[PDB]
Parts: sequence; structure tokens; C-alpha cells
Amino acid sequence: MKLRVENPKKAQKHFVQNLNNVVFTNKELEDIYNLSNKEETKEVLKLFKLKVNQFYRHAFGIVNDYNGLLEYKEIFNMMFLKLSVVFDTQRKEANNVEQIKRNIAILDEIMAKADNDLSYFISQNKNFQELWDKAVKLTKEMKIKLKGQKLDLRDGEVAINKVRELFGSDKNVKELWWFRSLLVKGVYLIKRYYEGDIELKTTSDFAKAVFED
Amino acid sequence: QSVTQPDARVTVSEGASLQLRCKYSYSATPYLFWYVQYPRQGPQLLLKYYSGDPVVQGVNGFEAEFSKSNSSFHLRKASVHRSDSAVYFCAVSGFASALTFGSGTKVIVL
Amino acid sequence: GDTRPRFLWQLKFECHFFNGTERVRLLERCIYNQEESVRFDSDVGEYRAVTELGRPDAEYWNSQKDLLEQRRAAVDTYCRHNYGVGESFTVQRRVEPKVTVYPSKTNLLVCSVSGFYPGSIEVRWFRNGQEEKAGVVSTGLIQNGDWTFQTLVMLETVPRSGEVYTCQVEHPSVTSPLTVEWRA
Amino acid sequence: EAAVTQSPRNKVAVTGEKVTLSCNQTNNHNNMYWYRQDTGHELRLIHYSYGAGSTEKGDIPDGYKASRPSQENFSLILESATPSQTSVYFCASGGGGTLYFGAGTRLSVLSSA
Amino acid sequence: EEHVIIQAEFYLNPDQSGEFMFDFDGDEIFHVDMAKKETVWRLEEFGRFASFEAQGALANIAVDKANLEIMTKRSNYTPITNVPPEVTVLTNSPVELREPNVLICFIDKFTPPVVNVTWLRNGKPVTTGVSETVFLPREDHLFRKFHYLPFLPSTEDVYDCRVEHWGLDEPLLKHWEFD
Amino acid sequence: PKYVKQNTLKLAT
Repeated sequence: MKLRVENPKKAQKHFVQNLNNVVFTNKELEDIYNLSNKEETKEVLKLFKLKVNQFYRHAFGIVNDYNGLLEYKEIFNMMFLKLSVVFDTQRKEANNVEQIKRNIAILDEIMAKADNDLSYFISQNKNFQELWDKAVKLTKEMKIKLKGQKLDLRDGEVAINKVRELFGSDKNVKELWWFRSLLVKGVYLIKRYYEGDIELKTTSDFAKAVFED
Repeated sequence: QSVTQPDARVTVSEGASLQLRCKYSYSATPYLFWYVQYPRQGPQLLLKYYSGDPVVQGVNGFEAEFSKSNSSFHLRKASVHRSDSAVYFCAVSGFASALTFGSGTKVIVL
Repeated sequence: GDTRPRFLWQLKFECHFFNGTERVRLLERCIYNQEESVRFDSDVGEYRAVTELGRPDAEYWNSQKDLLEQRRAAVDTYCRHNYGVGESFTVQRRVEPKVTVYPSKTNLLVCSVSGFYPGSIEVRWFRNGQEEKAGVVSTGLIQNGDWTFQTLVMLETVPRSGEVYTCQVEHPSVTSPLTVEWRA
Repeated sequence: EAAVTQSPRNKVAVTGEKVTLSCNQTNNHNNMYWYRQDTGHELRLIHYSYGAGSTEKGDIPDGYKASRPSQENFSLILESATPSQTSVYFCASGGGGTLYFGAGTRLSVLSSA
Repeated sequence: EEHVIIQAEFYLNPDQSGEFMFDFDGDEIFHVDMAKKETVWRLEEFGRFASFEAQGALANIAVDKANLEIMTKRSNYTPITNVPPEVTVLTNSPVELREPNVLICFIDKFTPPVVNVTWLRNGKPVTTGVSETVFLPREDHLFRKFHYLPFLPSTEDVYDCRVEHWGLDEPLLKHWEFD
Repeated sequence: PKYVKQNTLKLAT
């Protein structure tokens, strides 16, 4: 399985996987930005907001694609716990351009460190690696077994039904909710791609693994 | 208020044509949706725009155009069947895949 | 004025070394405000609540096999490891003491040895041959914060011209005891 | 059976009472949301969850607490009900781009002279 | 006992201040800067011989902050009791007019770890060349902090180390002057 | 030669 970081440096567990309400709301974020109330700041402030957005997409990007890997919450929560610390500085240096740039470089590092720890736990769970790949396999099989198949979105559980239909007997599909969840996600991708939207290719590590070779 | 709807309540005599106005704000990689909610019910997917053909091919003779230019996602239908007397909400997808709905326009077909 | 109450949390990981690294004790402690609530003493092997507030933590952490495992081996992977890492500029650090004597108002004499490291030092007050001990008063070892020490060993005195008061000190930085004579 | 199953359908609570709303989704979806809609307005999310064990705050969390004990259930909790909480609540499911809402729940908090 | 190495970390609310540092027999080996998120060696030399991944401090402090929250609540919002500092001022070595020396301000035995320190020369604030240390640990869980003021010994100059801390009843000024 | 540190752990619940 292709990792986000090829030779992962060992990852640490802080046992923070059960934390909830770690994601900052838009109101909370806006209160932080409103502290940067100066013309000289406005330019970099825009850069800052972009990073936070990228940051959020990166975090959920991991949960959407790897919720099957146990340590996924740990990695996700550690990201937002660290981000909470960066904001302590932001709140004290709201108009310090250089420091705001530094905070931006730190968010990248945080993301990079998450990609690293992710690649590490995946490289410690061959089982998961196989099952993930099998899902990309069974989803590719779906790219064909759906050519002219009728797919009605706006109606209940069409996806899981089409998954239970095409593979409802597979041991993994039967015992692993996370395996099923990847398959269903795939049916939405197969359709959305076939409807003139190659954007899907680079929307996630799953979409990228399925729409290639 | 990423998305905005200026039309509170728009009434149109049956058979006619209707156009619900919707302009967003995310102005980046908009994931625009339209939802319809008939009385005593919960919003239903009316039509959605991913990223491709700016003209969204909805259902029940519905269509919406995504003009990054005017940064709007207006909704319009050819003939306004009286079976369309309900409220309409346009919205955008969030970071956690949550929908942020607009004010909402109520349509009363005569 | 800012008078909002404060809440503090401190975490300490203490590596205690005896005779090189032959004996190593690791003490991990959690402190809320100024009260230690829970700890892990490598001499014990498991976390122990120091306070009722800390009981939940001792129970939770001791339920983690992989955690107790890492902690029980930290004397090696963490303590001994970090010791070696900086031994050359910490354990083996040595800066020669600057010694200079002079009188003060209050008679009263003061030796004053400064800028030395480590802090283990001996200061002896001599009156050309003998060694006073009743009038000797020390301020004690003083850590300057910059990896150097200083201490002032004073001396009650009733001098006569021609006398030779001398201050001597021995410190790991030098093999032969330093000496500074005083004339009066 | 419904894909998204809310419950109860109607609820009348005395100001101060503890109210719990349930939501079941058999779509094998990971994301689940809770919105509240005041008559004549849009849906505003209270809390959301991206999987079992998870729960994050939304645009209007004050007064509410959510819980996601299993992949299929996401309940909304009202510790001490207040008249302002009188409204219609909708639950939603998600895994594929769009959100699949439920029937809805009418809640009325009485009392307070 | 012969040596003690201490990894000391703290997080303080509502100031949202955190610190990560290593201690050797009471002296600081290094600490990583909150904001800059970089390892700062107490003595320039140390960095020539050792290294630390600052990012590790970030992970730790992040959990430390989460724990302060958990703990504050579990304790029922029991606030910390202020303990005033003990201030002493003295020179780096014996003074001699025309001889460059350093004035050291010792702030000891206090908590919480928040203090304002300003140097005064004849009543006027001096910042030129001043330097300071980060909050150092103590066995009783209180803190220590050093402030330095390079200066030129004189008979006319009269220094003051002005210290502020919630533990005090008023700012504390510690006098010092040649002779 | 890199200094190593102990990981901070999340308190119970």
C-alpha cells in the first residue's frame, strides 16, 4: 500500500482518542481572525485563513479515508489539540505578520506530522493495508459492474444496497462496517466520476487509488 | 452566511416559470446543493452541483446554473406545477460534510 | 485589573542517577496547582494516586499494558539515554573558580569565589599557617542560573600589620588547591 | 421502515425536563447531523458526528449535547429544557455528498409564566 | 544521589501559557519556545553537541493543555493559591568601577509562573542588554527565574529590580548599589 | 545525539 510518508518515523500515543468537541466552530475561528484588525495584517490574514481551511480538510480527509484504522482518532485529535496551542500564540500576536507566517508553517508541520504518524500505523497493520487495498479492488470491479446500472441517489440506502447486492456475501463486507463504508463511498464516486467529474481523482487517497491504473 | 437567498416568499401562478435566486460566498471550490421541503416533512435533495457542467440537471424538470462569474446558483423550472407548493433551500457543503442552508424561499403555486 | 483565578498543571519526568548510571530511578509526576496528584515511581512499577483527585488516572493508566511496559523500561530508553547524550557538557563540565579576597564594612573579611562549575567546592580560611573556624561564615552555594556558581566565605578578623591572611579553595576544576593571600 | 429514523415524533416537555431525541440510520453512513428549524426558517445544525464515538459542535450547540454510541445511532440531549428550544428537530445521515434527513420531531417546552 | 535530569512542562489558564524544558542539577539545558516552536539552548555550545525535535514539545504541551482543562473541572474549578516570590539581587562577581559586571535578579519560591520584571537605574527603566530565563522548576513545585543586567560599576548609579506578582501586596523593588 | 522525552498522557475520561 502506498503511504503518504514512505519511511515513517515511529509514532507516539498520547491516549487522546476518546476526546470530543475538539474541532473549532466557525464562530470560534472568526473570533480569532477578528483580532487581526489592521491593514498591514489583512494580507497575511488571508494566507492564515487558507491554512486553517486546508488544515480542516486535511484532518477530515484522514477520518473519511482511514476511519478503518484504530489510531485514526488519536491522529485527528492530536491535530486539533496542537492547533489549539498555535491559536494561543495567534491570540497574543494577532497583528504580528512574521509570527502569523510562522504559525502557518507550523500548521503544515502539524499536517506533515499527521501524515507521518498515519503512514506509521498503517505500516504496522498489514491486515488493514490488505483490507483497504481489497476495497480499492472491489471498488474497481464496481467501475465496470455499474457501466449502465441505474443509480438513484436521492433515495435512502441505494449505495449499501448496491454493495450488499454485488458483494453482500463477502466475509469482509459482512463483518466490517468500515469495509462497507468504503464500498458505499465508492459507489458515490463511481457515479459522480462517470457523470463528467474527473475532479474525484484527487479528492482523497481512496479516490486516487481507485482512479489510477 | 456563505449562501444567500433574497427571495423570502415567491408566488407564481401554475404552469408559469419560476426562478429562485441563490448567491454563495465560499467562492473557492463551491459544492452547491438545492433542497426542497414539503410541509410536515424534511428537506429533500432537489439537485446538486459538484464541479463540471455549470448547468445542473435536476429532477422533476428542475435545473440550476452555477456561474462562478456572478457567483450564483440560481434555480429555475419551465412549468410550475401546483405540486411544487413548498419551501426551497439552497446550501453549501462544509468541512465536515455539513450543509449550510440559505434563508429559504416559500413557493405558493396558484 | 486582572484578578481572574488561575489554574495550573505541571508534568515532571525526573531521572535520578547514582554513581554514574549504575542506579537509575525515574519519577513521573503530575501536579495540579501546587499539589501532586499522581505518579509513577520506577521503584514501584505502576502509577500511584498521591491524591484522591489522581485515583482515576492511576486506574486508567495502569490498565494500559503497553504503557506500563514503556515506563518500566524508560530508565534505559529515556534516563540513561539522555544522560549519555549530554554527559560531555554537563556531567563532565568544569569551570575554574575565580578567587579574590577583600575587606568589608560592618573587622570583617570576605573570600569570594565565583564563576565555577560544578558546585562542589571547599573554602578554607588561613592565617599564615593556622586555620580560623569560629569567625568563618558562608552565604552558602549560589546558583547563578547560567551554569556557574558563586559563594562568599567571610571571616571575623582582628588583624595586625604584617599578618598574612590567605583564602584557599579546592574544586574539581583544579588538582592543586587555589590560594589568595591578603596583606594587613 | 425509513433510512433515517427519528423518534419521538412529537414531544411536550416541562421547562427544566431532560429531553432525549433518537436517530437511526441504516444507510451505513459515517456522518450524522442534528439540525433544528424554527417555523419559517432554515435548518441550523446543533451537533455533528463523523463516526461512532465522535461528536463535535455545530453552529448552535449551546443548550444541547449529542452522543454517538454506535455507527447507527446519534441522539440529541437536552439536559434542562427551555422554551427557546421549542422547535422542530431534524436528523440527517451522510456518506455520499448529500445529506439524507429524517421525518422531523416537534418539541414544545411549556411553563414559564 | 549524584545527578538529576528533569523534563518539566506546564500549562497555565487563563493566560494560556505553556512551557517545555529540560533541567540538569538545577540548571537549564534548554526549552522550546512557545511561539517560535524551536529549541533554545541555555548555552550556545550545547546545541553543537545535542539536538531536540521541537515538534515533540508541541505534542506534549497540547496534551498538557487538554489535561489542565480536564483537571480544573474534575477539581471543581479549584483555583491556585498565590505564593509570593523571594527576591534577591547580586552581582556575577566582585565589583570594581570601570569593570564590566552583571547584575542578577533571583526570583524564587513563587507560583503561579507569571511575573513582570523591570530593571531600574536611578528610578529609570533600563533595557539595554537585559536578559532573562524561563520559569525553572523546584522540588516543592514552585518556580525560580533569573533576570540579568549587564552594567558598568559606578558610585552614582543605584539599581532596582522591580518585581510584580499576584502573590505580593505591591510591586517589590530590590535595591543595589556600589558599596 | 538527540534528547528524548516522555510522552504526555491524557488523564482519565
